[PDB]
Amino acid sequence: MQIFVKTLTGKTITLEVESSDTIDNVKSKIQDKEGIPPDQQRLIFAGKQLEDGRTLSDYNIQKESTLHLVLRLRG
Amino acid sequence: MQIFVKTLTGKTITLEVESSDTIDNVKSKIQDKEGIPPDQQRLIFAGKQLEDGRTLSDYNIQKESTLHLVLRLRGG
Amino acid sequence: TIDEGLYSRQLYVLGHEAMKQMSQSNVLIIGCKGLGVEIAKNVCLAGVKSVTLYDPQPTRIEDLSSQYFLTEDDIGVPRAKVTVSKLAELNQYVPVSVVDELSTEYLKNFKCVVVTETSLTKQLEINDFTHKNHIAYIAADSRGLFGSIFCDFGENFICTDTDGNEPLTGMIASITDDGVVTMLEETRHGLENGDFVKFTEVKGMPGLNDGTPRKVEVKGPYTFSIGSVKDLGSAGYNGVFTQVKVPTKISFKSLRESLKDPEYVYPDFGKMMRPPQYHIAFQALSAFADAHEGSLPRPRNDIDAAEFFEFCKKIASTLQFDVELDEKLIKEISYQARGDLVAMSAFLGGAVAQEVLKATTSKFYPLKQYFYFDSLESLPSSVTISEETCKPRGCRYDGQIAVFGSEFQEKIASLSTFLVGAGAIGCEMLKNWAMMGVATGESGHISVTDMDSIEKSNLNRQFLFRPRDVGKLKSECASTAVSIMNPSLTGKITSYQERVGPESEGIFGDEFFEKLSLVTNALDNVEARMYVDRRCVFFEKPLLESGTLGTKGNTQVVVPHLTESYGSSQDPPEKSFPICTLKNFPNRIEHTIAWARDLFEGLFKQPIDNVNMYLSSPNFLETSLKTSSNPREVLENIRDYLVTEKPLSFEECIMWARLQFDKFFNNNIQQLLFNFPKDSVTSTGQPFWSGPKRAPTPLSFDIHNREHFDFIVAAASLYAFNYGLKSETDPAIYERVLAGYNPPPFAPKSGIANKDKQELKSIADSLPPPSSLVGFRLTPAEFEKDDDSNHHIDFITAASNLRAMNYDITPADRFKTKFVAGKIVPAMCTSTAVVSGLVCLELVKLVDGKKKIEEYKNGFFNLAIGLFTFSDPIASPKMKVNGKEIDKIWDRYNLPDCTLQELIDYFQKEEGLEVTMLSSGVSLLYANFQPPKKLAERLPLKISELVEQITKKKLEPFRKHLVLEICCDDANGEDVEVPFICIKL
Amino acid sequence: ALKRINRELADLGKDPPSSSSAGPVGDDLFHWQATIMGPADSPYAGGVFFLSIHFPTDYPFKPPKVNFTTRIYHPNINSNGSICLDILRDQWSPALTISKVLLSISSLLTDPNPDDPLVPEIAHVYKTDRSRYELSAREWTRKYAIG
Ligand SMILES: Nc1ncnc2c1ncn2[C@@H]1O[C@H](COP(=O)(O)OP(=O)(O)OP(=O)(O)O)[C@@H](O)[C@H]1O
Ligand SMILES: [Mg+2]
Ligand SMILES: [Mg+2]
Repeated sequence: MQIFVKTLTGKTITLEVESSDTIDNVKSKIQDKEGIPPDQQRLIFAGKQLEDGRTLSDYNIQKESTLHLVLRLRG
Repeated sequence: MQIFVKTLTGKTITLEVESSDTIDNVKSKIQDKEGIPPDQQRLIFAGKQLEDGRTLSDYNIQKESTLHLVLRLRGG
Repeated sequence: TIDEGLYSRQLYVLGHEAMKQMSQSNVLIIGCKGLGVEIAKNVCLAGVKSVTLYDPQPTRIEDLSSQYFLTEDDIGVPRAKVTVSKLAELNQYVPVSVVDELSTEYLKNFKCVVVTETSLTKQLEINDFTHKNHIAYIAADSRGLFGSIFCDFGENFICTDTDGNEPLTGMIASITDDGVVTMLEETRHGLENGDFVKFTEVKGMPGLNDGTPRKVEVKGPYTFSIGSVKDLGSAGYNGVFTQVKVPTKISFKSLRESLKDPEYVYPDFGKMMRPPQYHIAFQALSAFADAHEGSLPRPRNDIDAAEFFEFCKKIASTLQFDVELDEKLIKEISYQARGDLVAMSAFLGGAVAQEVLKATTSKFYPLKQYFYFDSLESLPSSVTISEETCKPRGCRYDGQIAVFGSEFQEKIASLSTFLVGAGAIGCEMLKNWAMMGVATGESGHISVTDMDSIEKSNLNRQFLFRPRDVGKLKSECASTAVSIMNPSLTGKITSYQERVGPESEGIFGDEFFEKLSLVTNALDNVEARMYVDRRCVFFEKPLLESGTLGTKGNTQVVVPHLTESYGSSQDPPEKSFPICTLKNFPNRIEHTIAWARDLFEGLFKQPIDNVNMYLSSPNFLETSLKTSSNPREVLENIRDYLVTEKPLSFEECIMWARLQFDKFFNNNIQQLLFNFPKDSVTSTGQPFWSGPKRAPTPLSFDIHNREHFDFIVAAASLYAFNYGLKSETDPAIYERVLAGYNPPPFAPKSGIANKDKQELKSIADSLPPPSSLVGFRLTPAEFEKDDDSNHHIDFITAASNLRAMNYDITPADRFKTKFVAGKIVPAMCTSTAVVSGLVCLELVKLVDGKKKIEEYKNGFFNLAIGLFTFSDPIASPKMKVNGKEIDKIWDRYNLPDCTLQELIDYFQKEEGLEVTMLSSGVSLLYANFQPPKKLAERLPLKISELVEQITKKKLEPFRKHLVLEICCDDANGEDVEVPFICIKL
Repeated sequence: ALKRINRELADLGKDPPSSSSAGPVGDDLFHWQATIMGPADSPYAGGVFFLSIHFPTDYPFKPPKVNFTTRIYHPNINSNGSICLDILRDQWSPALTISKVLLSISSLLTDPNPDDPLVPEIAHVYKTDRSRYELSAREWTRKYAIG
């Protein structure tokens, strides 16, 4: 299937993924396309932060879902 | 090569370096061990203040050398 | 029973126990020349029990070279007798006495014995006695540009504190079964191998909370090890650790034993072969004096130098010293034997006084044992220094002419200096200038500026000011004092009460600065230092910077076209806590003190200012309704402080204080715990109130408790001061009023159009009209730490301790609260003396006009550990502009007051650069991206007209130049840095 | 400070920030007014938030003072506009540009952090009753961030 990742600058990146794909694979694709290290990627879907070791299906991610890519800041 | 850095407050630091390292590498190591940004570090060896862009061999800094890490003070 | 009103800044360096031990110690000082009088002055200011002087030698004229308590009317009188009367005034708690004769058995009355201007045989005789009777012995010597110190505190000296640092403390995150202690996220413990620590509040390993120190094995910046804790438990969570500082035993050798095998302290690592030379040289000096009826070698005399070098050879052979003697250096020591410089005396006196305090307090690490110093790079090279020019003239400057000569004395006498600040360093600098004879010639002049007034706490280290001077301007008093010290300065000193900054450029303008020879900073803040540095860079004047902090100090020199400026380097900035940490989740007493200061400002300062501005500005409400970030807050403050909560007696002030106690220590905590219950968890399942977040608990008001009553008293008193009521301190009225208080009910609120503007209008029109209140004002409270009767520090302490009790933090006392809230800088007289000595040693280099950068020294020192270090100044960076060598700092463009178009065309044609940005002050005069209409309007105007138009403010009549910053691009489009522009109006 | 500020301004002009637009107020280089666009997939969608930036005299060696001027219903932004951002209080370094600060603020708007809040009541509403928080945020952005 296909998904969309929106960045802080308004850019939209389209990715071809499967519901069984791990979060790590998506972060790897984002690193390959944008060069952003996975450690600095903060992926958000429906108000929940995606965690490594899980799959897209774990978050009920379906056809043409939209994710957010943000920085890691806490304070 | 192993060198020692003494702070103005009495602390001692041991650094593992090589004669070909630049002063920037030494300042980065000091930042790692102390958290002092390289641009705020004042290093003195044998009456010379070490400047960025040069190497240790430029100052004849050899093994077991002692550097001083100093800073300015605002009172008076 | 230490008088904290006088020793305020010194207690933050030493402490109460150290000063208590000091106040029970006697100091004997042998010799009353410049070095001896400096030591005695520093000791008297420090606060020892008493000082005794022994110097029966009649006064001589040359002695006035560094003795500032001697006048030309005292010639022929013993120095001690004429010095004791002036020394007795420095401190009223320290008696000063004189003994006409010394016997060995008389030395048992003194805690410390300082020896100056004494032969080596007498020093051996005195030390042979003091060593076996456990009396601290210090011997100091100053010969020209050379100095020596020797310390012997006994074979079993006990040092309780070896570096003067506060004990290290930190918050733990986890302790494994093998003792691997880990700090919280991104937190450094800062320990070293061999330290000792004790733990508290450790959960899972109660055994670590007993309080037994444990060895530390540092394994990284974030973790360390304490050993095997297998028995005490499997794992520990959270907790805090505190460093334990253990006493050390230092063993000294006698002078007789240490002459053969000395132990050196090196003030400079660039010259590590010299101290062995000076060791022989000073002994040779003593032998020469013994062989010539106590007469030292004559200045720049070759026969005496040859004889002295023969003595040096003999001594070196006798001691089996396997050192090759440097003939030039030793003969230099011979030539300047009769030199007596006030700068060297100040430097060595500061060091020796600090050593005396170490001996009497058993604190800080003492010198062990020989400290030989030289400033031979200060010897002039632009004048003739020979036997003819260095011979005495029978004047008070003989001690200095014996080193520098008469021509250099003429050069010094015609200086035109500018001293910024008149504090401790300012007073020391003025004293040094008076003794050196600065500005006593026809064309000499001194200018000193300082806008502050003398206070009681300043008398501890500003020896030119007396208790009768409290409340007067520092500059006038300092100028009068130095004119008394050196009468030749009468009419050569001008004192201003102006702050040096952007607002005083009309007084310290182009004409004032064009006549100076150098500028010396004696400030205590970085903003003024940067401003004066920029002014000196623009006018190309030498600058002497210096600073102190407790026992640490530094001195720097800025030389035009040679070195970088003061602002070319960056220092660590002040630490400000996150707003969220202060607002809701404090974990240190500093956080609660900051919160208490903000509370003080918000209760007694801001509402009063709003009320006063409402009753003065006729259009305040309309401007505030769209200017401030919370007009509702302003309206509420005005209403509450005018009508709703205006007190009519002191009882209403007490009730208001009780209400504020409830508001800030009982209700906000209940609301916070309603929002985040103690059992709540984060989004990851972890407990919320864990680690840096401490669960608070509401306080219930109890009148008998001390902190609650202190808060009530301070708050009621400050409110009464705001409304001008008559406060009281008798507990009876407080206990009677607070008895009949019924707390309003409180229940935390769960929450759940344009009418708000209508409510704001209704509130605004409900306020009494300004016309009804004419001549009525509320007095705001301006924070003042140095007064112990305005309740400011009392209120801040009470509020901070109550908020600490909320979050279970360890409360502090008034001393620490005043230190933290007041931003007090610890200060000492010894550090001031040392920095003044170094600055005056650099001043003679500046006067000689030395060109090479290796002849100047920036100095750093820490007297608590006996560390001195020097380094050459950094040369100013160079650059290439249009294939030309340009100094990034000291070079500028000089252009007439042309038009903007003409300036751009000049930069295009001459430098081959395209101007992209042009700014002046804090305004953008020109930018390449501005719309064509704006540029076409602004192009044909002169620079002065353009600046006046953009800044909407006419240039002052005294303004003679403009400084412009310009950013330009080359032909290829590469940005190239250029120096600033100086437009001549 | 002037040269650093002008370099930042020119860099902003060359490559547009797209989602932000900062520039000096009038002709004063030490007082900027920036604009931030509410993320589309967030409660603040279709909202324009104005920020005031005050550069200190020591820039870039001290952080700029950034304050929201539009009212926003966020767990980390209080009624005075103060923003709970690490890089603005004690993590500031002389290597961060205003564009980075604007990106940080936009990220903060896109997802709040209720575990270390500045407004405990909004954080509590966010943690417990999410739908009410969404409704309140939409109401506030419609009431203040539009118009
Ligand atoms: N911008 C300035 N222009 C002129 N003089 C200044 C300026 N800033 C500070 N000073 C003066 O510099 C001196 C600083 O010395 P010092 O810090 O020892 O004094 P203080 O601030 O009065 O004392 P303390 O810090 O012990 O409370 C003071 O006279 C202060 O008035
Ligand atoms: Mg003062
Ligand atoms: Mg001060």
